[PDB]
Amino acid sequence: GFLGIFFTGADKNIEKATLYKNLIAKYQNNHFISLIILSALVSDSKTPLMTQYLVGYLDFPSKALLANKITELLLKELENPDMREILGSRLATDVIEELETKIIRYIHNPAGSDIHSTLNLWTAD
Amino acid sequence: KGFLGIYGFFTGADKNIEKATLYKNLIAKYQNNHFISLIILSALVSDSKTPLMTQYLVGYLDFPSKALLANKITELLLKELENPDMREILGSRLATDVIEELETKIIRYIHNPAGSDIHSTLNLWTA
Amino acid sequence: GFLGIFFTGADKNIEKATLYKNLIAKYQNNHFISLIILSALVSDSKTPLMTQYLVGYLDFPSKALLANKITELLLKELENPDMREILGSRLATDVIEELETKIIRYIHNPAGSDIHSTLNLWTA
Amino acid sequence: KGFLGIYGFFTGADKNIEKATLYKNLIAKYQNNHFISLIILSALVSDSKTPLMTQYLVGYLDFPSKALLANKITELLLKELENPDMREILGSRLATDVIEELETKIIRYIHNPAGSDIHSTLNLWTAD
Ligand SMILES: [Mg+2]
Ligand SMILES: [Mg+2]
Ligand SMILES: [Mg+2]
Ligand SMILES: [Mg+2]
Ligand code: NA
Ligand code: NA
Ligand code: NA
Ligand SMILES: [Zn+2]
Ligand SMILES: [Zn+2]
Ligand SMILES: [Zn+2]
Ligand SMILES: [Zn+2]
Repeated sequence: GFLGIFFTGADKNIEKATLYKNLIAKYQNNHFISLIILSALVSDSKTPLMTQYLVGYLDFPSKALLANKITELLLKELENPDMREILGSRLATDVIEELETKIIRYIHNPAGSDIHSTLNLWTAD
Repeated sequence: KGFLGIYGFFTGADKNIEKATLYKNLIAKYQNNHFISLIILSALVSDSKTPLMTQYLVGYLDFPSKALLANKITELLLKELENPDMREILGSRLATDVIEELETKIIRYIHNPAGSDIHSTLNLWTA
Repeated sequence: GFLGIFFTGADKNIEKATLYKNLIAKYQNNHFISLIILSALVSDSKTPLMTQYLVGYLDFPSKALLANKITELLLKELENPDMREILGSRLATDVIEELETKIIRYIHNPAGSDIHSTLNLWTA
Repeated sequence: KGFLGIYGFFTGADKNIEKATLYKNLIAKYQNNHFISLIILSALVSDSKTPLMTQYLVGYLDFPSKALLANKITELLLKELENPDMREILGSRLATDVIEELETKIIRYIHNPAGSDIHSTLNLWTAD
């Protein structure tokens, strides 16, 4: 299991590493939001060393193969255990890309987004 | 429970046959190559002009949705591309951009086959 | 007449004209990124009215001749010292065709398809 | 440092001798028609199987790259085709699709000369 699910604290970068770490901590027990945050981190162009660490740590040959597996888990999360109720009219591809983009824009511009109001919409408890 | 078979039979039905013709002719043309044939499938799925053919493939390949199917094809493409088989042909570029370029070049070819010669582009990948 | 660097939106109701305009205003400092947005706008088929206005406004006999000039300026901009430093052996024809495709993703679906972080890579 | 002043003296760089022979025979026949001369030059440059002859042409014509050479040929192609003296033979078709089909018809002939009569295709642009 190349994913098999954490904490890096490894030569990390500026504010952005702290903002990501705090987001991961609050939604650590949420598995859909965790992958969404990870996917935004991997897609984040301003986290190259953290991404390369995760690609190596998870035994993946490259970033694109890691990003592909995360998107895959994301779609299988949205395959109606619960959030088909929350999916509704929207397709899973735009919702994923909507959530990831909102996180990256929050990491880049934290003063401009209430990412908690966006993320806890997908909390089941 | 094999989701991706390499030998199979594509549907024969009402698929807006003019563009369905272009796809089937290129798949048959490059059925020799494993990577190139995989690229043609990707362009077909991403193409919004073929909602009948993909939904058949989505159902035929036991995938719950079109997204989960294109994700598997993209995964297989990166494996043959990023992991070295055609990596000697892959140069300074990233395996993502070359696929999204071949996918785009095919879709634009299917949409206007007289404005783009797709054959010589796909011939660039030997074997 | 020939191209050189007055364009205020369009006549009809399309909101995608607004997305193009704000990307243009933000990246006005960079010469290369503006042409990329222009070539992508012209290549965009959801913007036929704005494109036809630019064809006549820049006095070009056709759309193909207009897109041909922008591609020419793009390839030469990538030949300039600073941009050719960002080059890094990547093929000019493809990086332009990729950048074109990727902003049209943000044009059709701005809710996703992170765009600023993408072309912030081409800043300095 | 001029750009695309038509003139002969082309080298036919090195290997791919048969394809170079097919290209020269076409270039030699239609050398008095400017439009077809650039259509053949377009297909030659675009041809993935003439990399040595193209790189010479790029360097010889003092162009920074192959893509910048192909762009200049396309410009003169559309310039000559649409406006001055080919709107007549062009008629109602679109110039871009006409260039690429002629481009593709030449390349398809060069790769397999037995399956195409490129003379009949290219002769529709003589006798203005
Ligand atoms: Mg990243
Ligand atoms: Mg489709
Ligand atoms: Mg347009
Ligand atoms: Mg060539
Ligand atoms: Na924080
Ligand atoms: Na937080
Ligand atoms: Na601030
Ligand atoms: Zn980092
Ligand atoms: Zn269909
Ligand atoms: Zn418009
Ligand atoms: Zn050669």
